[PDB]
Parts: sequence; C-alpha cells; structure tokens
Amino acid sequence: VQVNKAAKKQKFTPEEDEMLKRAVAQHGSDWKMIAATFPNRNARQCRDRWKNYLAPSISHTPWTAEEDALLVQKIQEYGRQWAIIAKFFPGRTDIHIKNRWVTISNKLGI
DNA sequence: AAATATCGTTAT
DNA sequence: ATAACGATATTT
Repeated sequence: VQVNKAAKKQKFTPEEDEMLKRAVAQHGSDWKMIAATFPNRNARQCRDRWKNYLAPSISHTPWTAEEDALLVQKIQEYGRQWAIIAKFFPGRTDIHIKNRWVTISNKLGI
C-alpha cells in the first residue's frame, strides 16, 4: 500500500478487507456505492478484491499437485482461455489460473 | 529470477 | 458496467 513516491500497486490492508466485506453485506454488488465509502479506492478495485480474494467461495488453500495436473491438461484442451478453464477449479478464478500458469510453466522448463 | 496481487486496456 | 487477459510492480 501507500508509499514507495506513491506505490504503483496499492494493496488492500486487512482492515480494508474487513471494511469491504461489511460493505458488501450491506450493499451487495453495488460497487460504486461501495467504493464511495473508501477514500482511496474506486469501484473496479473493490470489485476485483471481492471477486478474486474475499468472496466466501474463494479457496485460500495452496494449489495441490492434482490441481496443477488438471491445469496443464485443461490448457492443452482450451489454450489461454483462463475464464473457461477456471470453471473446472472450484474456488479459483481466472486471475488465479493465469498466475499459476506462469509458475507451472517454470517447473516444466517452458 | 520467481511469485502473485494489482492495474491498463479492450471487448463483451 | 464489468468480464477478460496482458502486463506490471512489489517482495522475496
């Protein structure tokens, strides 16, 4: 977050995360209204944080070797269509799938 | 160099 | 409005 002059990546703090979870319980998916309550956040930032990190359906367990194996197979099947591929991974979104491909492609020496 | 949450931008 | 994906910045 904020500085280092202003960081070009502003990370959500644990407190903002708590805030966001409350705002969603209160306003649902009205991202503009939600973001109005965050002085340094816009609608896009709140939506992304919720959808990919805070939503109760998101997995916070490490990637398993079975999941990795599925990813290599699904990418042979679908190519770089991350949103489609993420359908097959309960608790993971396209954001997670495309990050994981970088890491997997490293292990495979690609 | 590697890992990964965030951001620029386009297409839906 | 927001889903989608490349690409980046930050930290290790």
